[PDB]
Amino acid sequence: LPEDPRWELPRDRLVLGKPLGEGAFGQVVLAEAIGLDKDKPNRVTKVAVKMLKSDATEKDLSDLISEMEMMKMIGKHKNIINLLGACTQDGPLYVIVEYASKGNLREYLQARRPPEEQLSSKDLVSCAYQVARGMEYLASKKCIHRDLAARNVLVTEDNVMKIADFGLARDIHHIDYYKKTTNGRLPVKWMAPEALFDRIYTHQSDVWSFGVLLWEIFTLGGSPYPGVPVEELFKLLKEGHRMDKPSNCTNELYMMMRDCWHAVPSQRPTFKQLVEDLDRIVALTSNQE
Ligand SMILES: Cc1ccc2oc(-c3c4c(N)n[nH]c(=O)c4nn3-c3ccccc3)c(C)c2c1
Repeated sequence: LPEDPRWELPRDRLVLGKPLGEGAFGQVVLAEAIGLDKDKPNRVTKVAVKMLKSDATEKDLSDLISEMEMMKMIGKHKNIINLLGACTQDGPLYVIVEYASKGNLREYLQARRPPEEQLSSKDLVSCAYQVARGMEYLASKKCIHRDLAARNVLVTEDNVMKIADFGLARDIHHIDYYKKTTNGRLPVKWMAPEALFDRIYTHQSDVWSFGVLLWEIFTLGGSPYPGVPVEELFKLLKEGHRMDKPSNCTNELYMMMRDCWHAVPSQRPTFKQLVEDLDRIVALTSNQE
């Protein structure tokens, strides 16, 4: 691998810890990084580290590198999972990014359903706002996420939402429409029709996915189209079906979901617009229920 001193961390400054997840991407572990900031060389920072599995191919390496390189280019934002450093020399590739201690947004919402304190309506709108803000930043850097969903939003110790996995390499022509998430759900349920049917990914199709994520927020981690298999989903979308309004959701916020699901991509709102609308809605939202 080519040396890049902008990002290199000596690997004896990385104390590897417990796993966070394994799969086709390799494996991710929690870790402690000693002297990340050159200012404080005696401070440890909890971080997450991605590395390759043992039986990993030359393409597997190339995908991890392009993911690291994409993060380098995109730059930093409060509401995305930021690259912190890399271990690339004399050993296995380690890609180091911010650690979000409260896990993904789907799990976080589900743990706070009434029978870990319940979320106020302002907490929920503010969650949406922060995700929209991350996507606004990513879109401004010309980044199309392609798999925006609550499972790909991570929550920090301080309840900050961070978009994850915006830099993954995907061959969209090799998507397995039938492949489930570890949770048993079908990622096709977050795709715009023009991405699902025609493989056309845009900022406008990420806005479609954001609408689904909004629905996940206000159902507190609900599963979209529960029990609906791929073939029937295709039919629903061909017919123009749209998910029902969640209970505990204003008509204004449901109108936002429906606009994100506009049949015509050019007529959906932009993330810039959604940020402005959500900002207005946060201010007007009662944190008393
Ligand atoms: C390049 C890179 C390096 C380390 C990483 O670590 C995570 C991550 C988490 C994290 N950074 N904080 N908090 C978490 O809960 C968490 N889960 N995962 C994870 C791990 C595997 C699959 C899906 C989610 C990603 C997304 C990642 C990406």
